[PDB]
Amino acid sequence: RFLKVKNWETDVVLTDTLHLKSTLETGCTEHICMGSIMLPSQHTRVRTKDQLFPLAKEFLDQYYSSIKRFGSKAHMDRLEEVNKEIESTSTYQLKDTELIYGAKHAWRNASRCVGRIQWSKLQVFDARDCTTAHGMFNYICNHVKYATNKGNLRSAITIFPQRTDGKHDFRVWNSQLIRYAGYKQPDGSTLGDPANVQFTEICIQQGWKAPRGRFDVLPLLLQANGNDPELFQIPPELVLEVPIRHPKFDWFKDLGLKWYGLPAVSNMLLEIGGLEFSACPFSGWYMGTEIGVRDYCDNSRYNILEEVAKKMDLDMRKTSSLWKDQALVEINIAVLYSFQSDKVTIVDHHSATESFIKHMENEYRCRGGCPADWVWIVPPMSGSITPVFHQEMLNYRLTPSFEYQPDPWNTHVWKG
Amino acid sequence: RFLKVKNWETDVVLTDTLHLKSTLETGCTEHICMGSIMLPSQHTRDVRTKDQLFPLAKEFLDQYYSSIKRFGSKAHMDRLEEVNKEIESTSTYQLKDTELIYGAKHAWRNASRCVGRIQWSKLQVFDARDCTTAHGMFNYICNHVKYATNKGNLRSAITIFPQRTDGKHDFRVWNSQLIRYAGYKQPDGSTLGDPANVQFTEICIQQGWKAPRGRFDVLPLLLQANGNDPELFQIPPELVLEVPIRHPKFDWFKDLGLKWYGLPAVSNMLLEIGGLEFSACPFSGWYMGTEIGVRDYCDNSRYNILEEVAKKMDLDMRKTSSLWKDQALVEINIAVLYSFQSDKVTIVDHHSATESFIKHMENEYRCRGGCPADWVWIVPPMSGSITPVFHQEMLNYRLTPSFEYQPDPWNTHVW
Ligand code: HEM
Ligand code: HEM
Ligand SMILES: CCO[C@@H]1C[C@H](CCc2cc(F)c(F)c(CCc3cc(C)cc(N)n3)c2)N(C)C1
Ligand SMILES: CCO[C@@H]1C[C@H](CCc2cc(F)c(F)c(CCc3cc(C)cc(N)n3)c2)N(C)C1
Ligand SMILES: C[C@H](O)[C@H](O)[C@H]1CNc2nc(N)[nH]c(=O)c2N1
Ligand SMILES: C[C@H](O)[C@H](O)[C@H]1CNc2nc(N)[nH]c(=O)c2N1
Ligand SMILES: [Zn+2]
Repeated sequence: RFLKVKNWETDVVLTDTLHLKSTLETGCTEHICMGSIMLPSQHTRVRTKDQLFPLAKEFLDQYYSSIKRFGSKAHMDRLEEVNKEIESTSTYQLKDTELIYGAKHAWRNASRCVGRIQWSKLQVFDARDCTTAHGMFNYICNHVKYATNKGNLRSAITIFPQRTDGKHDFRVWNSQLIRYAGYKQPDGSTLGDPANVQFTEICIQQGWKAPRGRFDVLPLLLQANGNDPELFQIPPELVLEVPIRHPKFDWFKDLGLKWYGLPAVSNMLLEIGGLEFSACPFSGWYMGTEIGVRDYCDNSRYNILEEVAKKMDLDMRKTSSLWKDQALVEINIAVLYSFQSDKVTIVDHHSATESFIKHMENEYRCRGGCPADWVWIVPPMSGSITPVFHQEMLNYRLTPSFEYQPDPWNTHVWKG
Repeated sequence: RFLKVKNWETDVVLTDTLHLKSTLETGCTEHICMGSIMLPSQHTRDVRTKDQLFPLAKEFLDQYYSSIKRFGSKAHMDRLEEVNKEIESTSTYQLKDTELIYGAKHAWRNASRCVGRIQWSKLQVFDARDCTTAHGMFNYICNHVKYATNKGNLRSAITIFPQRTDGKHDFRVWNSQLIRYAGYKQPDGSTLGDPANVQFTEICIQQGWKAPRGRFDVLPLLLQANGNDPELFQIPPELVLEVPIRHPKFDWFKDLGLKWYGLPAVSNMLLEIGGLEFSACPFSGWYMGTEIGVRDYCDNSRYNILEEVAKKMDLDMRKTSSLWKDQALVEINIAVLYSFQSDKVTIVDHHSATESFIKHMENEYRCRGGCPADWVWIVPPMSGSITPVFHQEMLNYRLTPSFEYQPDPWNTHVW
């Protein structure tokens, strides 16, 4: 059975057969659509031999298909090897080549990611020999240096040892490797990034001496083998930052703003053939709107729309003057201008969505489909003047995948 | 099974029990979400046999009599058997006036893609079920337009023409909206006017109309009654309220020679109440600013004026990363709102309307147990994340009475 999606701006129709290879669940039913639920039960993540060999077998069939060796002796011996390894140890180990394929395909299968045109070029760093938090810090420093590359950003992922019994998890407690602190003042206001207030407090309680500035890079909080997490400060020479100025508005620099160059997600779970890699930091480069729209202008974030509009001397009395819309565009112009001027890799939302449509059509041609989550692929500003807005998209879950997991401070059993 | 939606700006959590009363289907399964498909088969609508018709009536009458706190009462059971008897004999049935009004209001209440539903109970229902000819349809539609326009003080309205019988005597308004601008192919291949209406504009000519071939020519009405060939009628221009578009800061904006009509009046949908199908049911309210400025003016496959506006703003149109499209987009939408407001024609900006919708959701969850809502359509086509609906989880499910899509009649008419 086949399915069709249509682009209502260009009338291009594509045919999806890939959804037939879908295993996980969306959360929807015939009678309700959960398409706009942030964390459906099925996108989040303690696993036994009963269900593990079929998950391994399915992954290995995919793997040997991709290398044009399905049904080979290499394929069958690998299955036997994994079979024997599971029933004898209740888990198994991925070969290097399998891990690389798996991580690339978890990105390829991330239906909420607009940047997937680049999926085949992920640099995979195997840190499965890591045993301590100090070792984790070292791998992460090397990741940040490699990915940053003096502003010429490169996609990378570092993969720490997989889950075993759930009591020896590796976890990076930060949501991103590089993020600014948030401090709730007694008067109710917030200094810094309001999204990071809870994590900042854990850091301070774990012993972090906080500078209490508006743009303090948080320390790494790293958990190895289920032990209590430990604090580490990233060397500042490794944290590339960009001061934000505007090409026409000279007062913009006086707003005191800056952002870091490297977006590096560190709290997701990487699932490959049933194995769970609970610490797998990955990084790429920013789409301008992620900073200029969400980070700066979300009411629940830095929320600088007011002061930018103030300095632009906009009619702020009534919403119908669209002062919020006007200032939002200016802020995003400045983010793109600052990054490009410092030769730090960045992509605007017009270029990124255009690339994603090309990627998506190619994936239909050569793969039979491309799972995609319209709610997340459409940019948070200027939606209908980008080509993804008019693009029908089929959302379904393929593995390998990145999954959400609970925040570790809510589940950790403290040693003391 | 009693589902919850969270707003990630406010942490407000609502509990949805209304979805359990859902009858129709979403297009999705547990293996694939079709939440971004424009028209899944379920959202479109051939005989309705005597069988499935009475359950559909009972369900509707049950919620109707519940809403007036007379569920399981004298009048309720009498109406049930009355409709039961009329279906048993005539193979259809006729709604009381009160049930028609309730049905129309609730089809709007249940339109999960409509951001404007906070106003749902104020709908003015015009019963046109006594209409028999296109000239009579024209009369009802002129009265609708005049009532809804109200010299700029727009009022919500729907006019309900006779329900489908055997599918051969169908009432249809062939226009997609009562008021739309013509669109013309050019010798050099471009397009004058509105490209979405190029085919319809040619049907009108290729069947009688003589086009003035301007850039904003109001289309004639093409009205089909009882299944006959449709007939052309011109809406009296004095009934068509238009707004010239100028900018509050840029004097040159006036020179662009833009205008738009004040009355959004959708005329090609199907209204379903208690199993009965109302194939001609034009309804109208008032615009949200971005419908004109973002989609009508700046869609590539529409008027597509971004280029010209940015040129007159002397923006660096060399690279996409100058965000010249975004900057021009905001100015256009400022102009639309400023023009409408200056001319005292009702309009709402996307900040006000999405805020109204959150309040509406609050109200529906409090007094009804939920509110079906389609995030893909509710979030405005610009400035999405600086509006509260962007951060609002919404559950999408299909309740009846409802508005549904139907085929374009010229693909179907026994000509
Ligand atoms: C290289 C440039 C990249 C760009 C421009 C990009 C852009 C984006 C954007 C805009 C989102 C939407 C989430 C949000 O706006 O908060 C997203 C989501 C996501 N990205 Fe990418 N991304 C890139 C690279 C990567 C890489 C290297 C990976 C993993 C190897 C990745 C995995 C994901 C995943 C899993 C999500 C979905 C998160 C979820 O399901 O909630 N991305 N990306
Ligand atoms: C009074 C002010 C109103 C406003 C501001 C408003 C706004 C909107 C908007 C912005 C949409 C999205 C569709 C698009 O972007 O083209 C929509 C959809 C819709 N509106 Fe409303 N509307 C209003 C009144 C009404 C009324 C009076 C009715 C019927 C009684 C109605 C029925 C619908 C339906 C059925 C849809 C969705 C069609 C579908 O399912 O695809 N609306 N509305
Ligand atoms: C617990 C609730 O979480 C909710 C969900 C949402 C999480 C947002 C999010 C989660 C991810 F996993 C992720 F990868 C990205 C993409 C960021 C990114 C990554 C890379 C590599 C490049 C690039 N350009 N951008 C964003 N957050 C607002 C609150
Ligand atoms: C044939 C292709 O179909 C695709 C689908 C899509 C459908 C467009 C559409 C269909 C509706 F039913 C509807 F109600 C509206 C809302 C417009 C409206 C109505 C009122 C009363 C007030 C107001 N402010 N706005 C829009 N259209 C772009 C092309
Ligand atoms: C393919 C996609 O569903 C299509 O572009 C939808 C997206 N959301 C929309 N939202 C509104 N309000 N109006 C539309 O026409 C659309 N079009
Ligand atoms: C409720 C809703 O699902 C939530 O706000 C989503 C909407 N779409 C999004 N899209 C992107 N790219 N990033 C987001 O965080 C969100 N948030
Ligand atoms: Zn769905």
